[PDB]
Amino acid sequence: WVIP
Amino acid sequence: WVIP
Amino acid sequence: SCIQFTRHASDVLLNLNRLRSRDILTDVVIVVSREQFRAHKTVLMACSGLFYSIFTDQLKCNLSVINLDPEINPEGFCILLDFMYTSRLNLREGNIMAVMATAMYLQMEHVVDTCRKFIKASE
Amino acid sequence: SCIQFTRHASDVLLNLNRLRSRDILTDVVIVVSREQFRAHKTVLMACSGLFYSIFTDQLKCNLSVINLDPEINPEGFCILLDFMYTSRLNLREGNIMAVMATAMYLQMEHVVDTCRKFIKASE
Ligand SMILES: CSc1ncc(Cl)c(Nc2ccc3c(c2)CC(=O)N3)n1
Ligand SMILES: CSc1ncc(Cl)c(Nc2ccc3c(c2)CC(=O)N3)n1
Ligand SMILES: [Cl-]
Ligand SMILES: [Cl-]
Ligand SMILES: [Cl-]
Ligand SMILES: [Cl-]
Repeated sequence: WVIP
Repeated sequence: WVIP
Repeated sequence: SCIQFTRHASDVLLNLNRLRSRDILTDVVIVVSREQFRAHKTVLMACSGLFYSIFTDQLKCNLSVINLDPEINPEGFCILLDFMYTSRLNLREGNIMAVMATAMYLQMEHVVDTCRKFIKASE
Repeated sequence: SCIQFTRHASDVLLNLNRLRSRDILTDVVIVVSREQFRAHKTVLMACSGLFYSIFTDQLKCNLSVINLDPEINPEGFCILLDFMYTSRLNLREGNIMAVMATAMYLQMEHVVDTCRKFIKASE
């Protein structure tokens, strides 16, 4: 999971 | 396009 | 000896979401506490262990309407349906418990994992 | 304020290809010089400008069989159908002309671009  |  | 186009999977999903937003070739209604959500059976199966089991069943594969368990929160379902079509999860303090419970019911293992991690950080 | 799961689009496409390989929920047959290819209308539309135009047409959207132009090579189509479901293109010296012509007909702009570039390098 990432900060888009 | 890339070499997978 | 194949070549691979990096953005192809993302571009496919973006187009599938455009079809969903215009209600093109949607073949099922998911009913959650009277709220209705139109979707593509194939996308639902590709994202969820529960929908995969439902639509591979010889009788259920032909149903145009699927009613979820009454304990399922419509907002939790809506957030997860958006994630299925975009890879983006709108996880907030006020919805994390409903999102985790819906993801456990839908069998969306990666969503369950991130919810567990975010809850553990707050304790 | 969303979070994003990097591998989600790729995982969705992988599952859509697993459904194709088991012939689950395929809703159309594409006929190419008597050869037949089963697929999902939504995936075809998501990858191809030609299929997008066909299945948004009020009459054609309901067809279970689509016959392509007789000039279309079945091997070129098969390579492109594999690309649609995997992001991998099996481009070879012996098939590049048939793959480019089929991609131009199917309106798959990124495939047309890589074929043009590979052909230009060989001259
Ligand atoms: C297992 S083979 C397979 N073949 C095709 C499909 Cl459409 C599919 N979907 C599916 C099954 C289980 C799970 C998911 C999707 C997401 C998750 O967390 N668990 N699985
Ligand atoms: C343009 S809006 C839109 N909405 C939904 C879909 Cl399913 C779609 N597909 C599509 C259209 C044109 C092209 C492709 C896909 C690949 C390509 O090279 N050209 N387009
Ligand atoms: Cl029904
Ligand atoms: Cl998931
Ligand atoms: Cl027909
Ligand atoms: Cl393309």
